Amino acid sequence: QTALTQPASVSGSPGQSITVSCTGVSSIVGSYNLVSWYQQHPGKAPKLLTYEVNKRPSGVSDRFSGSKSGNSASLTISGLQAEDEADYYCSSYDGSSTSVVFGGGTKLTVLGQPKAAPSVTLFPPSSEELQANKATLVCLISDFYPGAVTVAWKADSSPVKAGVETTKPSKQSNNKYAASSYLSLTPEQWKSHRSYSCQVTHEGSTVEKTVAPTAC
Amino acid sequence: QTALTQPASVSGSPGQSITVSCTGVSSIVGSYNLVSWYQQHPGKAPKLLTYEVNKRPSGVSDRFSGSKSGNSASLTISGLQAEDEADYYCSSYDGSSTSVVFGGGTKLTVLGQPKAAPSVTLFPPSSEELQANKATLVCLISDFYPGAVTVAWKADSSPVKAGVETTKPSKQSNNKYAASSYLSLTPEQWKSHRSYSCQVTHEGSTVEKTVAPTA
Repeated sequence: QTALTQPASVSGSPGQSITVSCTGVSSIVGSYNLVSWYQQHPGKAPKLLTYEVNKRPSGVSDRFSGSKSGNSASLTISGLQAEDEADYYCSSYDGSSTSVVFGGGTKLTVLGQPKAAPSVTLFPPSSEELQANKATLVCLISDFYPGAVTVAWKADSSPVKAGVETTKPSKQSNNKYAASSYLSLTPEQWKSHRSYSCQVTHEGSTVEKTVAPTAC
Repeated sequence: QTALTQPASVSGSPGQSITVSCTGVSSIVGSYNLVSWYQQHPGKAPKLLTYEVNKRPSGVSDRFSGSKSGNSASLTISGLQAEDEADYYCSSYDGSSTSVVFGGGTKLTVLGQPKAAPSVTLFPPSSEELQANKATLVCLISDFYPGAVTVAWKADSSPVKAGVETTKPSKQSNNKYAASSYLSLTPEQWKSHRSYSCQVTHEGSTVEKTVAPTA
């Protein structure tokens, strides 16, 4: 399909500025100046950042500013924040003349954020779950960056080879990542060991938590 | 509140037809017939399916059809196939901003197995944690399909809205989804109430689990 031309990807560190270009904006018929920019976070609708080249909707940060020169338009994001990681699109044209044409999208990554080791919280099966003749351990992994981790489980000190499901890391509201790993056991297996452990490895460093059956 | 509104999620089986609707097209100034539908697969730009209500650009299969009736516009997909599983956004031209405005999007699942309500398991803060002056609650939500849920927490009888995080559902080894919602509180806060509750809504039906301090 036809699109306005953007770079495919851009990247910068917190506090920096990123300028995203968009070529092909000139309207054929007439001389329209109807260029807009949108921000799209994963799984959410695009949000309008600027319109009519350099107007901003209320609510939108003045960190976002639009410009145009001839057949090129530009979005400048100043004072970059981790939350700005998203895809950005330009658009141009009336609607009915040809229509509106969108850019191909630019993916923005914010590099140079600080290393954040994971917090690891380990939960044993509750007495309530054991009343249902089942047992689940949950290893909550939170506040880490970058967003990649590997999880291993042990029964006493031996590797667990079955019953483990680990979720794909998701970026949360503080721009750090979270994931959970859960291990489904029978109450026998649970009671048949002195302890179980969750080992989380992030950026070559391992964090480990252990938990054991209980009385009261 | 959002110029254009569509259902959060819908599902249909292979072969059948499904319609997704957006309301508010008539209230947008100068929208005329400039209503479009977009399909978006993860990691990809949105693909235009229909424009000028019912026109399809090249490449787009005639299984997709757009219509409009008053303040509502709809996308109908016939002979649903697997590849149609995606997010779908309606949009309209918006004379007030000389820009396009989008609906909130609809996650469409093409059912590849029967629906399955979530298993929900709720855990109280562990002893180790309290000792370290923290009190996280975790509401584990697993084996659900389609992969869409909504989570609300209750302190005692009062809904809660602070210290809550929920991960994006991820597909697990049995092709169903799992996510976890954790509520981060102080031991005091934990201590103060006789109950906390985790309420998961999936496919219009809400499931609840409750936990109470040890003892």
